[PDB]
Amino acid sequence: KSEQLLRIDDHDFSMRPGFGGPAIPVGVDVQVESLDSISEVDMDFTMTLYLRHYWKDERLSFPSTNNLSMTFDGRLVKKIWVPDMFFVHSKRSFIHDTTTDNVMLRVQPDGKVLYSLRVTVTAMCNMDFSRFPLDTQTCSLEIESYAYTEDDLMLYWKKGNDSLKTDERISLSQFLIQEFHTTTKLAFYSSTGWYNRLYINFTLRRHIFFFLLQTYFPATLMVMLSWVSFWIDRRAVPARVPLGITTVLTMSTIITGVNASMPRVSYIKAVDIYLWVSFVFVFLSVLEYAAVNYLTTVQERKEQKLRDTHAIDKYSRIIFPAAYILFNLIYWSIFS
Amino acid sequence: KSEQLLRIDDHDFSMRPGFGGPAIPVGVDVQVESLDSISEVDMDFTMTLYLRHYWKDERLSFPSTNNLSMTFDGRLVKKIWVPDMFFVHSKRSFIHDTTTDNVMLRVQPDGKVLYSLRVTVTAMCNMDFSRFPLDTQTCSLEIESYAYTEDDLMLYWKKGNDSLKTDERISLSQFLIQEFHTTTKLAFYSSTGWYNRLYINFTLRRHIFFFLLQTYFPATLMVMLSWVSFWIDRRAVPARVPLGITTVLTMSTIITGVNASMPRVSYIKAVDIYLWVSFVFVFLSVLEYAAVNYLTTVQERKEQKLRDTHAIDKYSRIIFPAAYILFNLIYWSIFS
Amino acid sequence: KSEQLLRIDDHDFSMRPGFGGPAIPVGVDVQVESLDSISEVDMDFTMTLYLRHYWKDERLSFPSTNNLSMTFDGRLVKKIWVPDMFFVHSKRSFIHDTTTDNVMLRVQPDGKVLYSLRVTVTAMCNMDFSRFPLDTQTCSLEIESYAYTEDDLMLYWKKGNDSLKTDERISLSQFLIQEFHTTTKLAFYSSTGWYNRLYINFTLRRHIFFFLLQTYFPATLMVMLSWVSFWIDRRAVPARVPLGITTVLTMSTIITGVNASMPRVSYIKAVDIYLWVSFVFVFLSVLEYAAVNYLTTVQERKEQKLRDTHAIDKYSRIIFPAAYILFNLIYWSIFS
Amino acid sequence: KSEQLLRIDDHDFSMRPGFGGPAIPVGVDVQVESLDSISEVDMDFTMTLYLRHYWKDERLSFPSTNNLSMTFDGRLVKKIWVPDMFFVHSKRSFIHDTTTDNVMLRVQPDGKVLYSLRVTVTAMCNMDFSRFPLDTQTCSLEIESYAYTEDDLMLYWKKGNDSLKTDERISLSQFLIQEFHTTTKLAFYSSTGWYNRLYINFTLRRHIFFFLLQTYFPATLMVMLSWVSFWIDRRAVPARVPLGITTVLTMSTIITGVNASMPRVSYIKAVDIYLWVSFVFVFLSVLEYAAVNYLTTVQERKEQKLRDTHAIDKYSRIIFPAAYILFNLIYWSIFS
Amino acid sequence: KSEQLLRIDDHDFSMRPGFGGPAIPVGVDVQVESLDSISEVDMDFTMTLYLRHYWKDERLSFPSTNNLSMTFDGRLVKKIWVPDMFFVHSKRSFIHDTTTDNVMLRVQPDGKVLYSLRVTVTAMCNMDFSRFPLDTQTCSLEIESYAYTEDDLMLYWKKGNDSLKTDERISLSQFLIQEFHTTTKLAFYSSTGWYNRLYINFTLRRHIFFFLLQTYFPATLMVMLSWVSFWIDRRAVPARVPLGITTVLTMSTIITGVNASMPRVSYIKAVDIYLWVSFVFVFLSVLEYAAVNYLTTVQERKEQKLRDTHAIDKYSRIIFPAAYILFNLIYWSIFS
Ligand SMILES: CCCCCCCCC(=O)O[C@H](COC(=O)CCCCCC)COP(=O)(O)O
Ligand SMILES: CCCCCCCCC(=O)O[C@H](COC(=O)CCCCCC)COP(=O)(O)O
Ligand SMILES: CCCCCCCCC(=O)O[C@H](COC(=O)CCCCCC)COP(=O)(O)O
Ligand SMILES: CCCCCCCCC(=O)O[C@H](COC(=O)CCCCCC)COP(=O)(O)O
Ligand SMILES: CCCCCCCCC(=O)O[C@H](COC(=O)CCCCCC)COP(=O)(O)O
Ligand SMILES: CCCCCCCCC(=O)O[C@H](COC(=O)CCCCCC)COP(=O)(O)O
Ligand SMILES: CCCCCCCCC(=O)O[C@H](COC(=O)CCCCCC)COP(=O)(O)O
Ligand SMILES: CCCCCCCCC(=O)O[C@H](COC(=O)CCCCCC)COP(=O)(O)O
Ligand SMILES: *[C@@H]1O[C@H](CO)[C@@H](O)[C@H](O)[C@H]1NC(C)=O
Ligand SMILES: *[C@@H]1O[C@H](CO)[C@@H](O)[C@H](O)[C@H]1NC(C)=O
Ligand SMILES: *[C@@H]1O[C@H](CO)[C@@H](O)[C@H](O)[C@H]1NC(C)=O
Ligand SMILES: *[C@@H]1O[C@H](CO)[C@@H](O)[C@H](O)[C@H]1NC(C)=O
Ligand SMILES: *[C@@H]1O[C@H](CO)[C@@H](O)[C@H](O)[C@H]1NC(C)=O
Ligand SMILES: *[C@@H]1O[C@H](CO)[C@@H](O)[C@H](O)[C@H]1NC(C)=O
Ligand SMILES: *[C@@H]1O[C@H](CO)[C@@H](O)[C@H](O)[C@H]1NC(C)=O
Ligand SMILES: *[C@@H]1O[C@H](CO)[C@@H](O)[C@H](O)[C@H]1NC(C)=O
Ligand SMILES: *[C@@H]1O[C@H](CO)[C@@H](O)[C@H](O)[C@H]1NC(C)=O
Ligand SMILES: *[C@@H]1O[C@H](CO)[C@@H](O)[C@H](O)[C@H]1NC(C)=O
Ligand SMILES: [Cl-]
Ligand SMILES: [Cl-]
Repeated sequence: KSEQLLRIDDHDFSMRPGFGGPAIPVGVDVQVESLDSISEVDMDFTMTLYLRHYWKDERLSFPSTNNLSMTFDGRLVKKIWVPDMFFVHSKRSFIHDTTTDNVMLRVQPDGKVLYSLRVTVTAMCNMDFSRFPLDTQTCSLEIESYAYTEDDLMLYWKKGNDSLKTDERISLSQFLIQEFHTTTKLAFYSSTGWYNRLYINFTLRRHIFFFLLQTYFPATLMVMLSWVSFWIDRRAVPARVPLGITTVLTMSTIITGVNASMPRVSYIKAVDIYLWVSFVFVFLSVLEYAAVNYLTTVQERKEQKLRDTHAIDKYSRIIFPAAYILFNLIYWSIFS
Repeated sequence: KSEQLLRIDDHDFSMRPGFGGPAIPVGVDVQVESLDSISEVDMDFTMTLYLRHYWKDERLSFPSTNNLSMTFDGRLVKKIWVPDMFFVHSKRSFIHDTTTDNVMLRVQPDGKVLYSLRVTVTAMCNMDFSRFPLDTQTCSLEIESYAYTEDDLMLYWKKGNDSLKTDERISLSQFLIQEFHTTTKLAFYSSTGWYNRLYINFTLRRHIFFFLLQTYFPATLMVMLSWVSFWIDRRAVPARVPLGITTVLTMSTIITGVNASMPRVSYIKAVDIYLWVSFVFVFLSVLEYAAVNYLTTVQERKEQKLRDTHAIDKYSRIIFPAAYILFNLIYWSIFS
Repeated sequence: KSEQLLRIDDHDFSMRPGFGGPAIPVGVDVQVESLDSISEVDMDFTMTLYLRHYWKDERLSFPSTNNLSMTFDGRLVKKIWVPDMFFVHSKRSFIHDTTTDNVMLRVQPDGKVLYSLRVTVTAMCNMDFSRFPLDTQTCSLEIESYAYTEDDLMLYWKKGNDSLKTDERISLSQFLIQEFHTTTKLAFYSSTGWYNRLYINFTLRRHIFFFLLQTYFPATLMVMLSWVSFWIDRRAVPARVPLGITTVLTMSTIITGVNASMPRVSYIKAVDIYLWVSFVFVFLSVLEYAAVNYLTTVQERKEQKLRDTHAIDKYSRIIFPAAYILFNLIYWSIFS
Repeated sequence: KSEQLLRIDDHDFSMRPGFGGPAIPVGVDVQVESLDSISEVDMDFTMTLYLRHYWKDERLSFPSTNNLSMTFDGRLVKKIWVPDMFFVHSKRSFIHDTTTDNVMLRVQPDGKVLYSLRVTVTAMCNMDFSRFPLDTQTCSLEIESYAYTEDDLMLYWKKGNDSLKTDERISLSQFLIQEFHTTTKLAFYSSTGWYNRLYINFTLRRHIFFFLLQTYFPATLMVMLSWVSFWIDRRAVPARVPLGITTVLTMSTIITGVNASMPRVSYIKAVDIYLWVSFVFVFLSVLEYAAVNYLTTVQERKEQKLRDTHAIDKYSRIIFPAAYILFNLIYWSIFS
Repeated sequence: KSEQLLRIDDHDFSMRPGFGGPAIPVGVDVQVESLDSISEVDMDFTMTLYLRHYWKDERLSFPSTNNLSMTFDGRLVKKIWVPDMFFVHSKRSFIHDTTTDNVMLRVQPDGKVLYSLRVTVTAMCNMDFSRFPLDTQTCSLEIESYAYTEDDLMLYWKKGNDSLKTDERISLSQFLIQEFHTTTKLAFYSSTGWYNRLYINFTLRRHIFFFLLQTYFPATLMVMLSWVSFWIDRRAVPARVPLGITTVLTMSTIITGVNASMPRVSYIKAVDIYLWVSFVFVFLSVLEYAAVNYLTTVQERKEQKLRDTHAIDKYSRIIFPAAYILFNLIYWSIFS
């Protein structure tokens, strides 16, 4: 029996190696397989990865006439000591078990142990949508020991920045993934003390041109279309009035459709500012012709009682485009 | 073997410590890690937290030449007595088990025991949306012993109000979280008797300006736009009629879009009152010109058979804005 | 050891108490904690409740010098006999297990046993939406023994109608819950014989005024608005025609929005009848002016070749409101 | 002990009864409790049912002084041989376990065994929506032995067509269920050989009148409304043009709303053909007046340079309704 | 006992057959039962299949007087060595267990072993929607040994390209499935070394005519309808202006409805290019009449101060259709 080469019953496997002495170093290597999905409303993402641990235990040394190693499955985990790593700020996770548990153990003759498992984890990531759709989001994944402090277990990246590997075909449907790197930081808990924590960082970006074409283009086109009425004769009321009211209706429908296709985030974003400024512009373009018509009627009635182009249109033709251009300059300087 | 230092087989671990005597005090400390999501339709929220228990058991005392403690994992839980806390008014919950069970046990030489576990719980919270979107909701989380009454187990916060800690980056997408505090209350069950219950309370608020801009602004703009027709000559029927009917259509589309983006709550809210009052105003603005046109036609026909501005417009120009301002004053005094 | 006071190994616990003799009575008490959700499309509801069983077993009697009882957790269930209750016409259910199994056992010195557990169950409930939104739905929850007939196990409510308790704050977002009561009925299975079944009944109702305001008000307003054209001069075709066609468009949009916000139930309801009758009314209001215009053109052409208000408008002004009022009377007499 | 009456340890229960001889007959009875839901997009349905097996085993015979039987729960399944039935072409299934496993075993003194369990199963069902909403779908449920061929296990319906029972109140929200019957067929696998398979068949139908009223009625009404313009004077351009363009807009909105409420099936159906033919009709009704207006302008200009009803309208008034009636006749003859 | 014919306790089943010598060949056969669903947003698909393994082990040989084999269920798996196959780039998977585990083992007298199980797996598949709806997607399923390299376990298709079988009625609601074939490729891992990987490839296609009719037809019809105004007299402003603005509104509504029914993929596709070019065309058709009207007014005013068809319309009638035809030619040459 292979388990009789390792004196399992001659040692206590409820304690860490080197109990009572210096802490044992444990190295961690991570390979990212894929990113499953990302949820903006709940602010989380799902990742599938390989987790590997490296440590040495003299109690597992066995004699041999060569340098061959022994490989064991997940059934030997319950009989030996293994590190109790867990993912910080996670919501749910599981280990794949088809067609059997995806756990592997390799033991060297001198006691070096490799422990590898395949896991899927969902972790939280706070996001800020104030600059949507020009926002940038940075999410991280954290790994920490649960019950062992820095005095008993020392956690580190085995090969520094080379310990993280990513798949060549990792991608997201609506996001761009970039800038993968690893960092470490010490965390303190008042109940037990200090812990070592490992981080995996990456950055997310959107496709700007899609949102520009879908949102900013129709609003600008409708605003420029609302300026057509300034070049129409003031005497054609049944042409000036329906044009303005239908432009208002079209802008309202465009705004509603754009809102219906965005994530349900309940605070003001830049796109909302742009759309409502456009709506205000169309509203003012309607009030302008209302005032022109009233003044024309008053003047005609006064002339009849006593017995060309209106200046308001001339000034509006210059003022409205200049105001819109100034607003666009300020907006795109603020939001880059 | 570490388990041979504790005389497990020499004691009965099916009974609580101090059986037959005074009740044993048990202290509870809670650290809130994050709030996962909140559902308005089903009236529940999801929270992830750390739960810690403190109690003393003389049966676990072991001799030692120093003051070092022993740490055990979840496998020792089944061999000793642990408190049976459960969450009241919960719908579903689970304990994380990646890469292993997130359960820790620490035993002091004098018998003091610390029992900590990481859990995710979904709990109910009744909500009232009558004052939406100016509503305020208070939700709580309750912890109680399942099988032990106050005569056998005494439950309390270990350090009073300092026993609750919250993460610095806890937030919700569409809500503001504030006013975390802890309270206790005794509960009675006729089947068994009195129990001690612990509470964790917090308050939720919305973003008012977003809803104001998205809902109240377009309705007010459309109502003010409907008053433009009072300044147009009564003789231009093909300009007065289409303007009113298109304003009605635009208001209807705005109301439908607003309803489509709100939670499916089937009772009357303040926003509905505002929108339908606006719809009634636009309807009356159409009936007014209908009456003016009919009266003008009647007068002209009578004059022809026998062979300026209509007073209704003059009175409407004053009455409609005054009525709308009065309605807004009353509404915003009632709903603050 | 507490389990050595009960002669577990001296008795066979695979058979019911009193085997070979009269059936053993078993009492059931239910406390409803909350209603989680209700699904109209799938016709089911979710409930969380406490289930308690009472029975006597002489094999569990133990000597004592006082009248104290012993409390055991879920681990003793597998060593003794317990009733095998199950929920009839259920889809899915589970027993909560955080932080441990929510199962309690209390044994009296004379052999009386109390068995309590906390369970969540999803059960079917057939619904009829013909009278929507004025429909009333009655749902029930059923409890029955699985393997024991009335000859071996007699099931009953322990305290009659007092055996059902409900939480003070039980509520639903879009429904009103009322009339909780308990009933019993005998059921027959040809494979095994008769069984005793217990019922928990309740009634659901909606909020009428919300649906009235959201649906019936806009349709009536649009129908009344379509009657405005009968008071406009027949000579203003560019005012009569666009008004009618835009009214038809507005009614169509209102009907589509109302349909988009209702549950996806694929058969005719009362609200559909109301909306389509309104649509037919607006259609006829357009055909009426078409006929008036054609007749006016024919008369003018005939007069020119040979070389006031049209009666159709006068009759329509009376006929249309009277027909609509009669339809409303009949509809609200049929649907109350 | 009841298990000592059956010589469990004196026989090998890893082999089927009658090993090495003729195959053992096994009878199956099924009672359908309810249909939970049906998914058109994923093409599957969910059913809850009772499954019963009948077979004889001489190794379970026990002496008795009467004719009473012994009932055992799910714990005896692991100690005896039971048939390994499974559902073919299923996606997911489970056995209910509240408050315990819903498994029953009854053993007669002569060795007859009844094995009953309650199960919920989701099975695939290919559907064809070409004739939607006049389509008819037939779904089936299949039961087969997993590891035993016809040479070792003979599977059949115990009582022929009487072995299937259905609940009196089984129904679906949007479907009609009818024609339940049972059939058998032999299946061949090249790896192992022939198997016996059992079928449960039923048919699904929709509610025709609901879809007719919701879809075909508005399209026909709009098409008939588009013919009104042929009776209006050609000299009223501001009445002819807006009517046609608004009719086109209304038809487009109706088509979009109808598409938004149908299942997301990506191929052409009959309703799409009807709606797009109607759209083409309205388009042609607009081109007709465009041509009439151009011809009238040309004629007037020619007459002025040189110095009644247009025939196109007269022919259109007859041609358009006749063409639409012919199309409806052909369509309803093809699609019945 | 059947398990006593196989000397289970006389051999170590923790090591592979032929340990220390040449690698053991293992053959794999796959039968695809159905495709459950496909998700475009998350880029994955679900498949149900049968997995079979073939290998020889001399340690399982048993004496017999004939050539009959022994069949064992899933309970023997834990006592013998079985290959540890797993699915690469999968997200979740499970093995069906109703009414029992769907695992079968057949052992020949000479030691040949057949191991078959029924599994459901969800796997990732990167997709590109740039050419939507004319895109073609190729997805694959990968099988690899977890812990054994090519030096210890040699994995191959048992019968080459005949080892893959597919159901006759496999289909998808919105996709066409074709070109099933099998390939192999060697993969390298720096931690352990080389592995053998098996592939199952297939291709997906859409229904072109449905998307054409739903999207390209209405846009072309609206663009052609916008050219009607070039044939209308320039003196009818209340007919030219509302037609153009309503055409713009109709195009906007069509674009919004089309966007609302497509998968939420956030980058530019071909259909978007087509729709926005059409929108630009309608915008230019409105600017053209604006310019014509302004020029006509200027000319009339100049003539009055001093005291036929406009050329712009004549040139537009030719230029606009030619430009649209050229754009369609270029677009359909680029996108085929
Ligand atoms: C947005 C709607 C503005 C309403 C018109 C403002 C009332 C001023 C008015 O009518 O008095 C005008 C004064 O004209 C101007 O002030 C020219 C500047 C135009 C500003 C418009 C951008 C009376 O006209 P008149 O005495 O003939 O010059
Ligand atoms: C909302 C629609 C109201 C319909 C018009 C009311 C009919 C009264 C009418 O026409 O008689 C009017 C009386 O005018 C008034 O009462 C002035 C007050 C205006 C109230 C309007 C806010 C007849 O006109 P006249 O005899 O010339 O003054
Ligand atoms: C105008 C002054 C402000 C009104 C305050 C409304 C408070 C009344 C209230 O909250 O009880 C409301 C009733 O609301 C209304 O009466 C709607 C009025 C319709 C207006 C447009 C047609 C309770 O109704 P409900 O919860 O559905 O039982
Ligand atoms: C819904 C559309 C009805 C179309 C008009 C009906 C054609 C009858 C017609 O034009 O002949 C009319 C007869 O008028 C009437 O019958 C008065 C009753 C009005 C009924 C309308 C509710 C011819 O007009 P005349 O000979 O001048 O009276
Ligand atoms: C769908 C739009 C059809 C455009 C008009 C067709 C051009 C033919 C034309 O204008 O020449 C017409 C010929 O009229 C006809 O052909 C009568 C049949 C009407 C067919 C309409 C259904 C010229 O008018 P005229 O020489 O006065 O008869
Ligand atoms: C008018 C007479 C009735 C037509 C019967 C259509 C049967 C043809 C059929 O089912 O094959 C259909 C083709 O349908 C059409 O041709 C649509 C015509 C467009 C009309 C409006 C533009 C098969 O198409 P598909 O399943 O997408 O491959
Ligand atoms: C898309 C909107 C184009 C605006 C009109 C362009 C201004 C040019 C203008 O008005 O000067 C025109 C010149 O006409 C032309 O250039 C004929 C070509 C028409 C090109 C239109 C496709 C002045 O008119 P006229 O001196 O009488 O010829
Ligand atoms: C007219 C001739 C056909 C155009 C072929 C477009 C191919 C270019 C391409 O695929 O790269 C596209 C760019 O598409 C456009 O330029 C949109 C043009 C807007 C037109 C309406 C405003 C890549 O863009 P993206 O994936 O978002 O980085
Ligand atoms: C390799 O194994 C041989 C035994 O076969 C041993 O003598 C030698 O020292 C080993 N070398 C290393 C580097 O482990
Ligand atoms: C790892 O590489 C990243 C790449 O930017 C760098 O920021 C980081 O400092 C590096 N860390 C170490 C420990 O080398
Ligand atoms: C600490 O441990 C020492 C033994 O090393 C013991 O003598 C001393 O009393 C302990 N002190 C406390 C406060 O426990
Ligand atoms: C805890 O602090 C909260 C803060 O408002 C207070 O309301 C509550 O009374 C305090 N309770 C105790 C026990 O101090
Ligand atoms: C209560 O317990 C006492 C023993 O302490 C016993 O003598 C007495 O009979 C009991 N009474 C009842 C009602 O059980
Ligand atoms: C229980 O109370 C309800 C209340 O209406 C009543 O209908 C029912 O008959 C009662 N049943 C019994 C057994 O008292
Ligand atoms: C019924 O049981 C009696 C014993 O009580 C036995 O004598 C008789 O044969 C049995 N009959 C049948 C039909 O099993
Ligand atoms: C069972 O009844 C159905 C009812 O139509 C029939 O079609 C079928 O042939 C019958 N089968 C047998 C075996 O009687
Ligand atoms: C078949 O079995 C017989 C024993 O019944 C044996 O003699 C013969 O060799 C076997 N043949 C093969 C091909 O295994
Ligand atoms: C299997 O058949 C496919 C069919 O196209 C072919 O492409 C492939 O090369 C074949 N592979 C082998 C190993 O025959
Ligand atoms: Cl006009
Ligand atoms: Cl619209």
